[PDB]
Amino acid sequence: DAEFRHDSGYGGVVIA
Amino acid sequence: SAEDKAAAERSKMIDKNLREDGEKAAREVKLLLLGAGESGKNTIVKQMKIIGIVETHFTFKDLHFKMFDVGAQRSERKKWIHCFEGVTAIIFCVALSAYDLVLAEDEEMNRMHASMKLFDSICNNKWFTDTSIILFLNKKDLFEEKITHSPLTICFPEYTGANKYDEAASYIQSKFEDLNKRKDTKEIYTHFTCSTDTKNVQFVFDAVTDVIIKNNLKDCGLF
Amino acid sequence: ARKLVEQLKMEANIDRIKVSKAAADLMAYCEAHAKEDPLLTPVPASENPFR
Amino acid sequence: SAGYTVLRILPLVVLGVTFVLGVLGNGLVIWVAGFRMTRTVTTICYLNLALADFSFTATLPFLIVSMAMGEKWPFGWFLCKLIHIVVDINLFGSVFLIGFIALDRCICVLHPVWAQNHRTVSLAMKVIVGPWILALVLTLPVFLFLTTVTIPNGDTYCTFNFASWGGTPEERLKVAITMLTARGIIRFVIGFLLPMSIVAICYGLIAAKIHKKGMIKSSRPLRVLTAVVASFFICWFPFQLVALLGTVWLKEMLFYGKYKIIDILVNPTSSLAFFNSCLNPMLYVFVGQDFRERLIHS
Amino acid sequence: LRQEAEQLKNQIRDARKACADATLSQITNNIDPVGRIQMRTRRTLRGHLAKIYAMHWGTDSRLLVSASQDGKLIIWDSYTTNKVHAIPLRSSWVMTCAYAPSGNYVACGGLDNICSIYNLKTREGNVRVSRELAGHTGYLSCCRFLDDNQIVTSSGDTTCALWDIETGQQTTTFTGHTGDVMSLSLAPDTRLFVSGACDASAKLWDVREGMCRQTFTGHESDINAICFFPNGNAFATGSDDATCRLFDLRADQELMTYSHDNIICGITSVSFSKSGRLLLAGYDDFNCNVWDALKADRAGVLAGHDNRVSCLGVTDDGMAVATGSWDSFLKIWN
Repeated sequence: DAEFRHDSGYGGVVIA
Repeated sequence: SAEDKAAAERSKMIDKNLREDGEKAAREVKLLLLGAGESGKNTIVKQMKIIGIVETHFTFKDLHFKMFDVGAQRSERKKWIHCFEGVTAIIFCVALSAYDLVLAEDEEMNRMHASMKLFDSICNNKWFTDTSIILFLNKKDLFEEKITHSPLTICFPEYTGANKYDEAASYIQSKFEDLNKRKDTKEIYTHFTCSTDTKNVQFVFDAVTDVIIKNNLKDCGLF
Repeated sequence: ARKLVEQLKMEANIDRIKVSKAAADLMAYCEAHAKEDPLLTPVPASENPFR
Repeated sequence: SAGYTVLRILPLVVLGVTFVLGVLGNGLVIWVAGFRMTRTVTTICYLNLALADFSFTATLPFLIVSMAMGEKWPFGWFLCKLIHIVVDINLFGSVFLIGFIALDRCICVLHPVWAQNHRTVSLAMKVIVGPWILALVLTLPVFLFLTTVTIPNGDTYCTFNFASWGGTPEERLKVAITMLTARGIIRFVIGFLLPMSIVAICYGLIAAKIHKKGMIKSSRPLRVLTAVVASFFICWFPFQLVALLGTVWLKEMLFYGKYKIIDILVNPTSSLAFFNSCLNPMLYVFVGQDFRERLIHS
Repeated sequence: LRQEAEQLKNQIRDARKACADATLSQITNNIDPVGRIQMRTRRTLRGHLAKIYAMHWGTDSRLLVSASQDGKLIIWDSYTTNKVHAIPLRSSWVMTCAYAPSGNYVACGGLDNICSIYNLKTREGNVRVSRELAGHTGYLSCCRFLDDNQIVTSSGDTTCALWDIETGQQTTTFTGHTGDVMSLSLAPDTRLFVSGACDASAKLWDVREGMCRQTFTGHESDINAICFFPNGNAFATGSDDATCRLFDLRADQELMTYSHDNIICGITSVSFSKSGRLLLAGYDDFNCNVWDALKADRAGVLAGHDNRVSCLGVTDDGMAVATGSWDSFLKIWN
């Protein structure tokens, strides 16, 4: 469906 | 060049009509009929006629059917039997009462034995490997009255006995499915012709519906 | 069988030439028209309408 | 630890074999169905699914080299944008084609008359353009919101950034929370709940009707159906569950990082989902006898 | 009576041995083999949705008509791969189709026992059937146009008939075949034609005289194809015994045979090139085998058909050969 991308506007924690 | 492009639109418009008419051809199922010698093939057509070879079109339960009769073709079957490839099913008509009869063309060859020989050819041929047969047994009412007067042992010497309507029909049937070598690939839908309307066409509709499911599963990949 | 025999008489009363003379005529036509056969010799692309 | 390093290397090799088998299988399926086969509704759906899988797999080595060194993107902003949009579009495309193939099979089995009368090539195109439109609608957040940012330490990661949209750090963080929650719930519902409910119901009714009508000559159809449903479940459900857990724990992860297991668990689940996208034509197209005959004839 | 007919047949067979001084292959060994020819599919005609049974090339070498089981008679512009006309048919079961030498008429027939002629030069702009030939009790296997007014049709009732377009019924009826007639071929002078039937025998007929001038018995299986030599002196017969036989009119004897051990499938269509040196014969191996007429050596292969090839035609000038198969595809080879 959608690749998991996690971040904020500027820190976030994600995994490609 | 205007001339080359002028005919380009003609081909595109013709292509649109070809696929639209081709979809209508695939919109309807095709059924082939075999058998002759007053086997009841003509009777099946009249009761299923809701609306050269005989071609008629009728619609039952929002399903469009095609009826083909090849009794007029007196030539060899194998020359034109490959033309009827892709038919949904084959409606084979067998006269139950024809067991105690003799063919006019040959006295040694039985009328019903020729039906099985004709039935065997349409199943063992390579052009109908996956085409199911909707076997139809006709004249069951006339067969019932004559089974008491005349026995089945004349047609089949290797008959156990008990010449009743129920036992003979099972033995008469069992010869036909055993004639089909490709049991797994194709299925024989056997029914007895009934005088009541909406009954015989229902069996054809039910058998065609089962074949359509089987054909769809084969294309999908389940089968 | 009257029709069968009458047709056979007409077929019998024909001139059948030797195979060697007949074979030479078939071979002569092939040689005389070999240059005019686009299938026997590769036709040039410019002359060929099919690209 | 030793297990953690293996748990990190495993997605790399899984994605490499996914790339290889996807390229080969999708290429063969496209070559046979698109050019060497007559157009058919089932053939059309298979071709669209294979095209989506191939387009996803073509850009998959970019994901491999990104996950090789921890989400870092050696390439530019536009190329990362294109790769991510392609991956997202093709993933929703594969999921929606799976769901629509299930729906089409259910329609053909339950209502053979309607399928014979109405399922045509033109109608197939008219109803197959829809899933792609839905994929674009669900991907448009990648179209606008996704950007590329560079960490001051030197590393660069192209992920979501809301400096321009928010305009202030507080508004940007609020917009991040809102959009991430919306995207997570949308993915879980439309991307997972909608097809899984469709796939289970469609294939459930097919098995129910086949068993009721006694068409089970061999265990092959039931085995194929069970394999399809089980593979789709055991592959997509882990990744979707991990994404949903990360979405519902959005504040905890962003502000305090209470749940760190999702951070190391997304990669194996993503690799499993991509392996499912790879294997979809293997049991959706190769199972057909006619396709095998055409392939061996080619 | 019966003994005389049997004795006459032996007398004809004895005359064959007298004329058989030397085979063609021994005589033609001196000429250089043509060799291997690389033929590619120049154009692919993809407009049919059912198997194709017959096709005919035009005199202008650009328009060809193809008959398929979908019920549509399509005239193809081979130069630009375009469809000039699409003709719906009353019966979708058609075995043969013909194209008039002038190009204004196209005829097809099949299991409907009716040979329908359609005019392509209608003033209104829509193609409609002009005449419907009725009187055949067997399936129409082959039909060829002698001219805009005379057409000969081969039927499945072991009988071949010559029809008149304006008159509406058969003018001359040709009888003598034991098996069902399957193929027809018209000589360039149009005066004579040959027919191949199911009795493993192909015989020559006269348009004017209306009886069998010569009968050839060299096949051992069902003959399905026939075609005259470009000069009209000889013709080739394709049967189901995987062999093609060349018969000479002026010799009344099988000149030579086209046989290969590897192929065991029958021939569905056959014709000749412009010079007649190159023989092209369809087969059931999903491909066309191209033979050398003189030496019976393979010169090329026209593989590329997903299904069995049933029709094959070489245009009058021999520019290209078109093969139609059961995969609803027509390939232009050159």
